[PDB]
Amino acid sequence: KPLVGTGMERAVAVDSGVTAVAKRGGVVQYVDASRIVIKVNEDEMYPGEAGIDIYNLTKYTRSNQNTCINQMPCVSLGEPVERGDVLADGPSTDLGELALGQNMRVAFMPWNGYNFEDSILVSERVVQEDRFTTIHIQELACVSRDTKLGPEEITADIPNVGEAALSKLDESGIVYIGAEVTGGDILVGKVTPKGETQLTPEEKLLRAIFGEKASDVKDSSLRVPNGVSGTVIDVQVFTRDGVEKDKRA
Amino acid sequence: FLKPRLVDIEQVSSTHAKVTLEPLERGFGHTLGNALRRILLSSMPGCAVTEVEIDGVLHEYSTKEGVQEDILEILLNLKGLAVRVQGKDEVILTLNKSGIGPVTAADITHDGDVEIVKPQHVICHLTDENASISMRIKVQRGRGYVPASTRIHSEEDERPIGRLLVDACYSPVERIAYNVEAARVEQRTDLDKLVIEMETNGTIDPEEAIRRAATILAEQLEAFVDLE
Amino acid sequence: TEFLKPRLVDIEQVSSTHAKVTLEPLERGFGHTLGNALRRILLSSMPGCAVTEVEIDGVLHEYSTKEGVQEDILEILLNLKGLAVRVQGKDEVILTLNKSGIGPVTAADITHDGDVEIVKPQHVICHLTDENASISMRIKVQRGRGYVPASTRLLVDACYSPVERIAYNVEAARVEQRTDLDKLVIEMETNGTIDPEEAIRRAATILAEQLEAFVDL
Amino acid sequence: LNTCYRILGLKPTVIFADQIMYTGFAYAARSGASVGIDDMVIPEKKHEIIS
Amino acid sequence: ARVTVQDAVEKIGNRFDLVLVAARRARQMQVGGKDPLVPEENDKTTVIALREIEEGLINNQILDVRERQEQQEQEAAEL
Amino acid sequence: EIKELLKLGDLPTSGQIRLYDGRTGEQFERPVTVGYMYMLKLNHLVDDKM
Amino acid sequence: DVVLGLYYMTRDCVNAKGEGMVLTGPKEAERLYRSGLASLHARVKVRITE
Amino acid sequence: EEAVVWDILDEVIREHPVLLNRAPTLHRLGIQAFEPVLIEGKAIQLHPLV
Repeated sequence: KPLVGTGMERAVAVDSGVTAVAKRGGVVQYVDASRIVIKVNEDEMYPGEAGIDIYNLTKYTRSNQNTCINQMPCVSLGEPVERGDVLADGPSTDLGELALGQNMRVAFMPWNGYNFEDSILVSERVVQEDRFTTIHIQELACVSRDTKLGPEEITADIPNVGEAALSKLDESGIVYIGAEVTGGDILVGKVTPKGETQLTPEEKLLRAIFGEKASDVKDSSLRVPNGVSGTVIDVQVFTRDGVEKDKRA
Repeated sequence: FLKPRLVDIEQVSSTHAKVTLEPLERGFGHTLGNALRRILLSSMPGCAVTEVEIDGVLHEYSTKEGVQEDILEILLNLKGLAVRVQGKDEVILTLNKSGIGPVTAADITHDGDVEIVKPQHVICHLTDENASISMRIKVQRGRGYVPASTRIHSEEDERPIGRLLVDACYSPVERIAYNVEAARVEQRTDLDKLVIEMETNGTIDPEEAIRRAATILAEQLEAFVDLE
Repeated sequence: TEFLKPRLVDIEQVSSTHAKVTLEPLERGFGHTLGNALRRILLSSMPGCAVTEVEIDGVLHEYSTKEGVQEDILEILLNLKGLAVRVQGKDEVILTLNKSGIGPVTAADITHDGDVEIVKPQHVICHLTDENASISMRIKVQRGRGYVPASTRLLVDACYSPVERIAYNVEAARVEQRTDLDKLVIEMETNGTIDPEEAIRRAATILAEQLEAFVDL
Repeated sequence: LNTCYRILGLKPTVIFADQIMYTGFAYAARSGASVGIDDMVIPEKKHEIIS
Repeated sequence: ARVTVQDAVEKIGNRFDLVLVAARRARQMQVGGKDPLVPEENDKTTVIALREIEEGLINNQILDVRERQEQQEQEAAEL
Repeated sequence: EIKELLKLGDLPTSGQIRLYDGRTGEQFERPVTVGYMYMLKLNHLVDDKM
Repeated sequence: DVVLGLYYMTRDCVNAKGEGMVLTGPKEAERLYRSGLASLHARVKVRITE
Repeated sequence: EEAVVWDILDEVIREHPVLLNRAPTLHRLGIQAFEPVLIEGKAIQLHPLV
């Protein structure tokens, strides 16, 4: 929360759908990091079927800016809750207030020109407590599409690869959920057909010496962008109508 | 050429403590207290969590049916779990606890070589009638700050994908300050006494702190020493 | 747990009254630990020995005049502070000056006592003009551990500190894969009572004789 | 620095500038050299001078 | 870590002919055709050339003499 | 109002204190304005710019 | 920052701790400053080889 | 990223100047050559005097 605000935070944390307000008043029937069942009050319910307010929070969705949006509860089991009270907090929301940044203990003083022009000098304690460790969610998908030499294949049988890489794929060459990877690793093993190569004679001599035949297929292989390393949290598969699904599908 | 020794050792709170040394020459206080507080706030034995695994939790970005806390928020508190191991080096604990009610930090099985310093700490709030968890904490000793981002290079091949890593922080010390005053003594006109007010975490006792600190300090003089 | 121990990576000295030493590798912060500690030691607590109090026989005033000396009183007074005295095994030796010759007065026109060594013989304490200028003052020297001004003590500022200037700088340290380590670099000048090398060793020894009440192994 | 350049040459002026920078930053840091609300001195004559 | 070439320019002060000559010499030492004339204190050919310029033992004229010698050297191996 | 909020919180009136250097140990002369502030981590991470 | 540090050093007030005295030169003046016995803005007159 | 290649890179950088440019290039000084200094992280260090 902002240690020094203007009160106008609630006016923006409740307006943005990032929050989750309570419609009907009651007492919390069940809290969880997935759903929140609110037992509506007898004096504040419809005279038929009586319902309840069963809320469903969002969990770790990729924002338009590749950042992370997620809602977390703020009330424990069995607690009185009126209407207009934040049943759960989302990204940059602290119990109803707009949590834009963080509270940093600043001290105006030069320090060996380490700040010289406008540069900022931060303590090691800050980067230790993970108070600025913002989470991001990239969305990189593979597309097996028909080509001039036949349709591509999403098989884990990739040529010119190692056994240490294909160890993080399934029987269909699709990265295991949760398995942490880094840039250069394979997430979707795909190969595109490519015939009529006609290598140079010097290579043909190699193919005759060590008996290393050349595959008629190229490599597609949706691989993690170099520079960023993360964890797989969702894997979706959309197969065209007609074409029978694979195992992972 | 007076040689100081500890005189006052009173630890007011479990974490907050104080120590003191009188026998100092002209302004030797500053020179000692600053160069000592540095070695304290940087290098200290400590122990902390490094490896954590839960029943079917594959990644920190997930939710378990029954826990009102998020897995990320669980490890976020696991970093605040103070412990102390002596005999072994790396120890695998075992935490099993079910039923509604906040999970105390002592809900873990007691091993032969372990001792908690604050079981009142919170790990995760259970809210379901039949919510049960099974985890095995992996605690070990170290020094300084070690984040999990650079931890995965020594390679060790963690085969179970269900193994999650937590940011390590081996830091017995929390905060330290020093002060100097003019205190009369037996055979001297005017000198200075040095008081060191520190903030531990409950893991390391305040004695070994200054002891091993001065030890490591002296070790850096090996460039010009043999045996005094 | 173990640690990282330094080893003198290089050493250099332009002269005997000045030298530079470099100790690497180091540990984060430690480059300032040792630097600050040894620096304070070789500034405000170090034995040496030197001039403390002086009086003239011609006139008794730090602002008066003299008949025969083209110099000013406080001038010779300061030159006294700039005198490298090394007493062997005695505490305080009050020596006297006795010179009346036509020309400058070096540090060899004094009364050599039992054990009083001057490492700056050609040192100029005064300039003497013509005819005679019979001048014979009585200088007093003392021991001490550090620097003590003349006002908080003719009055003279006693400079017992065997060093004239200390300095240290921390920089990067390339250790095979270690990201950011320290490399201590000391640049120290003396006055003559002792050479740099041994004096650095002496201050660093005072440190160990201070912390000797704690060690395991 | 300009007189240094056209007195001693290029080679000296360079090292002079580098040294000036290092020393500056160090001293400007340890001098405190900050700013607070009380630093701004509102002239107590303001009220009158305004009206 | 050659920082300033002031003295290196002083020998040929043109600021460009310096680069041309030093490049010819740096080639001689890099694209194997010759050996260094100064103790190679791990210095790259780029810097060693400038150092040879500084000492005054290498320039356009001297290299033009050496190459002219090797011109007849290459013709004294064909009977 | 702030001056009084400070006196209530066992804090100075000028909002300035003394600061001690971690390395050297001596205090920076000439008081130093310290305290808290709200810092914003703009979406300009170098890990995406470089 | 650079000009500020230099200007701060090259200042003088009138009553700095130990002003008006004399010293051999820069070595001793720094021995006075760092020790904490003398100030930095004293009007002290000393000897210097130019 | 084998360990030996870091020392190899330090051997190739040694006296191998590089060029730094600021986005609007008004005068010729907008592009200046510096001597590489290998550093950790992702930020480019620049000399304040320039």
